[PDB]
Formats: sequence, structure tokens, C-alpha cells
Amino acid sequence: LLGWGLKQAEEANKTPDKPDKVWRIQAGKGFNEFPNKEYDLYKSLLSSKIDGGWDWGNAATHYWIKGGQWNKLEVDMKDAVGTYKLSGLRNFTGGDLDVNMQKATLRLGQFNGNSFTSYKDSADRTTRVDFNAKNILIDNFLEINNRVGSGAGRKASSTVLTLQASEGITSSKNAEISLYDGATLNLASNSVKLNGNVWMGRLQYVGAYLAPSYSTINTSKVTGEVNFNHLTVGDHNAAQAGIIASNKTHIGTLDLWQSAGLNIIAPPEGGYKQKTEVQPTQVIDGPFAGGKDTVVNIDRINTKADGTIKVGGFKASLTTNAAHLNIGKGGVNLSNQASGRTLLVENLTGNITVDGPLRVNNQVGGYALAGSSANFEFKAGVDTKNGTATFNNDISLGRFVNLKVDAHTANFKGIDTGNGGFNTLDFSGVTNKVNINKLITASTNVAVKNFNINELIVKTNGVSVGEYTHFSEDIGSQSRINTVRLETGTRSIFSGGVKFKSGEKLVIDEFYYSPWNYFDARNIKNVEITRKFASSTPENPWGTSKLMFNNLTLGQNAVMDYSQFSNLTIQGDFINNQGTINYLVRGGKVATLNVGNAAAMMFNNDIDSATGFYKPLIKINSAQDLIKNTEHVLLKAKIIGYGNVSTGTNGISNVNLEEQFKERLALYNNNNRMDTCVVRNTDDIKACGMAIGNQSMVNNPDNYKYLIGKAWKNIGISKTANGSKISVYYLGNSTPTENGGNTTNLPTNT
Repeated sequence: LLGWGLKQAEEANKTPDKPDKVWRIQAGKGFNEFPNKEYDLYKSLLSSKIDGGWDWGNAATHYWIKGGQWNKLEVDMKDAVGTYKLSGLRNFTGGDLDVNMQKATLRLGQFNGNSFTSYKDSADRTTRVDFNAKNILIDNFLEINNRVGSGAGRKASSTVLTLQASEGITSSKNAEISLYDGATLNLASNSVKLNGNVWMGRLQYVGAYLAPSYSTINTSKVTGEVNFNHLTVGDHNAAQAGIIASNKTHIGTLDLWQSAGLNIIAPPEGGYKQKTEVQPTQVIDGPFAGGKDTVVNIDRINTKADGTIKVGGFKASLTTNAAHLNIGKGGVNLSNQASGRTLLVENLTGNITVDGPLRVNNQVGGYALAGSSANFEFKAGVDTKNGTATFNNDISLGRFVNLKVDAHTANFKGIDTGNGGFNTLDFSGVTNKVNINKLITASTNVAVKNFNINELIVKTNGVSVGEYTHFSEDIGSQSRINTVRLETGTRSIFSGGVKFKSGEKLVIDEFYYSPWNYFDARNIKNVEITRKFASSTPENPWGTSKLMFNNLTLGQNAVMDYSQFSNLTIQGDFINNQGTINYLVRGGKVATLNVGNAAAMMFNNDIDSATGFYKPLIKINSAQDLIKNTEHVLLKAKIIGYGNVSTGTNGISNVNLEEQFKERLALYNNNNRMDTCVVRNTDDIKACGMAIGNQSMVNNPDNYKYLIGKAWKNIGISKTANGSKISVYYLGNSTPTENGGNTTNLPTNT
């Protein structure tokens, strides 16, 4: 219950023991003259002063030094050249070896493995088993702080297996290092490469499913390339292991447990370093920061999960205070029981760069049932708060799997939660930005504080209503979505959709309407549009699209596609700058737009060189089947406060502001404006006669000469531009007079 961070910090600073009987063996002559002999080293040197034994209680073998475990020995060779194997030291209790083998390749295995234990007597002693070989080459298994047999006999105290070779501590494929409840081990060569099963923490007893079972592989000063291959933390317990590495830790396969921990800790920046009785200064550190080039390339994470079912998750962790955390191509795996299993990928003072696909139960989407809500979790740069969680790979969520990220600027590339839905896609700790490139949501709990998701997919969820893409926090100032895409949803019901809950503005540039998916736009007061605000099916709109607003603004040139079949309902101040909203008829009817409070619109010299006159400010297309002799309400207007940069209209004048709103608009048909036919040359006379339906402009271009750099308004078409109504009075596509009236000049701003 203490935690590993206390335990290793208080066990790395002790006195070894009080050994009486310091046996001092020394290899003499004969050993130091055969470079290739392959000595044994237990029987050929050691076994005089290491005795076997039988314990009354769970014995097979029993080794100590001499007459009780409270005795040291040493072996001072320093010249004995050869290659020395151990081969079969099982249940070694012993104490305080240091097989000081200079210029000697080691081996710890042939036909049998090894063990290094102590006993939990009244002294609670360590073992402090050192070696000082040249290579090591473990090459079979090893059971540091194991059990004697099963249960009987005695209990086991702690141990240390220091291993301080000088060429590189490799290993074998079949060499299962199994360090248990108390065992640590230092290493101090260069370029360890443990190519076998590293098994930190195990059931030391068969029934003890509730042991803390700490460990440590303090590869402290390994000056080369640390390299694991197969790390398997935990077995049926909360094994809180730890590693204090040396700022480059490639590992391979990680196989955690449900509730076992891991503390991969980088170095500091500068690198490491009666009577009253006074204990020595038990120095203890707190959670500190890595150095700069502290690399942890855990390139595959797995997580087995089997056993009983608890009320919640278990949340295996790996606190990793290096200044990086790269996770490669195997990415993140998980396995899920009936309760939602949980992975805690922390980083105190670094970054995270996961370039691998998230899986759960080993598939890319990863569906899960409603009770098994699998919980992925990332904490990038916690105690510096400028830490990024870059996921440079396309992630994918199935159903009932949960992401949360607490970073500074959690960049992304691709998010797939709309395939399954029911995915808590949390972002609750994001400091500023979440720069997602592609988003897929169906029934999702997205909550981002500030972002720019430059592409959006709005999916439905079949027939379930009330479950949708529910933004549940502040969207805020610098937010942006460069493309919204509502896919054409289900039949006759708004099952999926999007609503907001907070924020002040959202610069959306592109939109798509859709049957039976709703773009609810709650609580955001400056919904700005800058380019094409379109529909997914302009050739055939149908269904409904609840665009239940509260306020918006349209900037420049942003066209809109409002049908009768996508009920855009504004409950606020539609403020329209120089943008050309287009209509479609769907049966000769003008789709009126219901401005809730005030369609306050201000413009400027919004002129195009297509006519020489101004841009068609509100465009009425496809109105050739428009019903003649009928007032067509264009949009419901409540207050139209027009303005330009001056009082002067149609260029510069003293003319009032509202009259040219009859002029700049367009009933855009026959590839021309049926409102006015602004003519600057002789060739457009044919298209003008096609617009008005008169042979006076078809067969004769020189018929009318009032139109060289001029214009004329079509009589028989009137509009309202007061402060209370915008309408269209289409009663005639009439023939104009030549030099009598309804003719204007050019504004001359092109």
C-alpha cells in the first residue's frame, strides 16, 4: 500500500548487513591460462563454501553459504580467463556474494536455471549478490526472490542482483528473468539487450492474489543502448514495478496486467550526482523531470485482462517522465472484460507521439458492450502544461470505448468515433488547441475548449434519438471548422445530429444540408460564414434539416443554398455582408427565410464586372417556372437597416440607402438577370432577349442604342426594401422602352 516510489527510494539507501565469517576465496593458478576452457564455476570453485540442504517444509534444494545465511563470502579472481557457467543453483539463500571475475565471459545457464532468494527472519536481510564479469550472457532463466517450494518452510525477504559487466549484457530467447515481490537488480555495462521474457512481479505464493509485489530494474548507468524485447509486468496482482533507465529505452513487447503499474523514470538533466541512536539520513526524492534527450520508444503495448469482474476498471499505468514518449507501429492494444478495462498512459514532463493505431480486443475499430466502457487515457506534459499529445496516426473507436486527453495542444490526424458511437471522446484538460484534421462522430460526447477541426462529418445513429454529437463545453473565440458535412440521414426522423452548448463564435466556411440530420447551433452568437454554405444534394433536396440557430453573421462571397426542404430557422440577428444567397424553386415557390429578430445588413460597392453593375446581392435562380402575377415573399424581414460606407448609394451620391436594394438583387434566369439587364456591348443583346423573351433583342443587336455602358430595369418586377419587408412582385417580364425610362447608367467601379 506504500507505493513503489517510497519503497525503492528507501531501499536504495541501506547498509548491506552485519556478516560475520567473511570467507575470502581466491582463484590461484591454472585458471588464468586457458582462454577457451569453459570451466564450470559452481563445482570447480564455489561448491566448497556453498552447501546444499533440505528444509523441513517444501524443500527440493536449499543453498546458503556456510552454517547460516548471515555469512558473507567473496571471490577475488581479477585474472581468471575463461568462460564460466553457473548451471543449476536453485533456491539459493546465501548472502553477499561478489564473484569478482575480471576478463571472464559469464554464463548463468546450461541444463538448469538459477535462483537467488533470502529468508524473512528476524533480521529481514538482503542478499546483495554482485558480479563483475566481462560479458554476462544469462542464457537461461533466473528466479530472483522466488519461493522455496510452495508455501511451507519460511518466508522470503528482499534481495539485490547487481550485475556490472563491461562489454554488454545480452541474453537468450528462452531466458525468463522472473523477479518477484522484493527483488531489484542494477546493471552497469553498455548496451543491454534482454532478448527474452522480463517478468517483473509474479505470484510469489499461489494464493496471494493481493500482494503489492514491487520490483526495480535500475539500469542506472548503462552508457550504451538499453533494449528490451519482451516485458511482462504483473501477474494477478497490482505489481507496481519501476525502471530508472539511462535516457534511451527502446523496448519491444509490453504485456501489462489490469492493475499493475510501471514507472519508467528518466535521469535528471545533469545526470545522477540506554542511548539515543541516530539513523542515517534516509534521503528520498519526489517525482522529478527528465533530461532533454530522454527517449522512451515503447513500440508495442499489450494488456491482458482476465479474472473476476469488479465494479469498475483497473487502470494499468506507466508514469514516464522522460521528455519524449514515442509509441511506434504496434501502437496501443487492450483487452476488455465485462467491465471497462482502462489504460493510463501518463507523461509528467514530456511529450507523447503515438504513431500507432489504438486497438481494443485487437481490432482497429474496437466495439465494446455498454457495461465494458474501455477507457483510454493520455496525459501529455502534465506538470509543465506545455506538453503536446500528437497522434500522427489515424485512430479509430468502435462502440463504448473512451478517449480522454489532458494536454496543452493535443494535435491529431484522424478520429473515427462515428462508426460505433457511444464514445466518450473527452478533451477536458486541453489547454488551448485540438488541431484535428478529420472527425467522424455519430453519438459522441465531444467537448473541446478551442480547436480548428478543418473537416467535420455529422453522422446519424440509425433510429436512436437524443443520442448525437453533443458538444458540452465552451467552443470559444479562436475556434473554427473549415468544412461541415451532414450526411443525408435516416428516414423521417432526426436520430443523430449536432448541437452546441457554449462558445461565442465559430468560423465555419463550408456546410452541407441533409435530410433528417439537424445542425442545431445553440448558444454561439457569432457564427461566421466566409465561403459556400451549401447542401449535400442541391439537385434534389428533400427531408428536413433543423438549423435551429441563435445568431450568425455572413461575411463576403459566401453563397447559400436555402430550399423549402431544409428548414433553416434563425432565432437571431442574421447579419449579411457582401454575400450572394441563392434560391431554388422546387415547384415555382420562393423559399422564404424566417429572420427571427433583425436582418441588419450593411454593404459597400459590391460590384462585379460581369454586368458592370453591382454583384447580384440576393440571387433568385430557377425562377422561370415562377408564378407570374404573384407577390413572392423573398424572406421574412423584420428590420432591414441598410448602410454603406457613406450615405451615397450606387457609387457616390446623396440617394437614400434602401432604393438600390431593388436594383442590386437578381431574379437570375436564362443565364442573365431578369431583374435588370445591364448592357455594355452588342453581344449580350442576344442573352438579354433570351432573358426577357422578346425578338426585339434576338434578331437585331443594333435595335436599341440606350445600352452602351448603361443598364435598364425590367418593368413588371417590383420588390420591397423597407425596414419591415423583403418581397418580390413578379407580374411581368415586360419589354422595355428605348429612351423613355426604367434605364440606368453604370456604377463605374469596375
